[PDB]
Amino acid sequence: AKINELLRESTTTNSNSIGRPNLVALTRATTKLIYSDIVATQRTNQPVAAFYGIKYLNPDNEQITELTEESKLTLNKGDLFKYNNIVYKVLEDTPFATIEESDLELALQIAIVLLKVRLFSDEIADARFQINKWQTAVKSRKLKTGITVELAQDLEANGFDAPNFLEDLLATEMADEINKDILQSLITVSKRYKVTGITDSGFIDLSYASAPEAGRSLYRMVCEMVSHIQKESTYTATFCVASARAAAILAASGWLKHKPEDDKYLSQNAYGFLANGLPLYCDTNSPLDYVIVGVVENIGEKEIVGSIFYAPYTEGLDLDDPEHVGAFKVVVDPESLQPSIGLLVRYALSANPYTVAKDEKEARIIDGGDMDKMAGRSDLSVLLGVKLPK
Repeated sequence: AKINELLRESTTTNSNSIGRPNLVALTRATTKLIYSDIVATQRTNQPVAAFYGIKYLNPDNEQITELTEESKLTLNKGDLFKYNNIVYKVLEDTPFATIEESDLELALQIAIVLLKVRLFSDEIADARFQINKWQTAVKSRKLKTGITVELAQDLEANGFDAPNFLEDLLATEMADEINKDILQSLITVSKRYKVTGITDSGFIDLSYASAPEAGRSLYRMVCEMVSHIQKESTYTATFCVASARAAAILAASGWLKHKPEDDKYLSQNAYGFLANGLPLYCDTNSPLDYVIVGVVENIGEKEIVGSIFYAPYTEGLDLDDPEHVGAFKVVVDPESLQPSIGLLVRYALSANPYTVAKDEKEARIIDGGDMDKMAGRSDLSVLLGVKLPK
């Protein structure tokens, strides 16, 4: 029976000796429901997972002149200067003169067009990035289903109307647990928004002073966060996460559309595609009414750019059927007069230690899964708190 083959396949370690169809199937069932996309996944086959992530920061502090409002007035022909990490060269004496624009950046942008200044890259270069490698213990979550094997057995027989419901039920329970761990870690790890007084005297309120509109105010907020992202790290947000209220209807008024076009590329795990384009995942179960904007990017086949790293455990490719089986397993619950069902769920789930640990020697004192320490600084994700009506 399904339940049985699942127990006996789950008992064997190293999934390369014998094929395990029920488990592969159940793994495929589970992985379809996990919000992988919003985390930097790195499979692991060790009791301790090895993570790798890249990140940078504005250094330097010829001493290239940083551009300021009163700095631009002294620049002469041949002077070097930099703005937003990019260094320019002056082609004419005292530029920005004929430029009436009062906004610094804007002025500099039309300064580029008028050939007044020019970008500069004219011989060894510093590190523009920094690969970090750390380790966290892969956790072993044990979930009591309450389902006796007895039921799970007659459930097959008494289930002509819903063939592999057992599979769906389980896949659903493991996925939910991990999706919970993820959403939870992102809310705890992600940074806040710093717009004039911690988002103008408390993290933006859009209720009392707001009509039941199409929720434009919210969407605008999201765009600014996407900019603020590449503005502090050139990578380009890839995802969004919101509340069930803040998204299921609020932004769902012209700015969120459940699937733009028939299979136009979007995981059915994503609530809807945003007017902006980046996919949005609905939290539904978190008591916040908040929105988070992050990026999960990769170099090659490895996803090294993320707020949260996910390392499901693996016992190796089924080798009978190409599939990493190990992260999910079914066991028996020994705490019951009637044998129940237990789901073994193994995976690491860390943050980048180096989001706080300055030196490499400090990294072996603080842990990435130390959700207490990582709380606050991530940069690759930003959370916005929201207050809505009823």
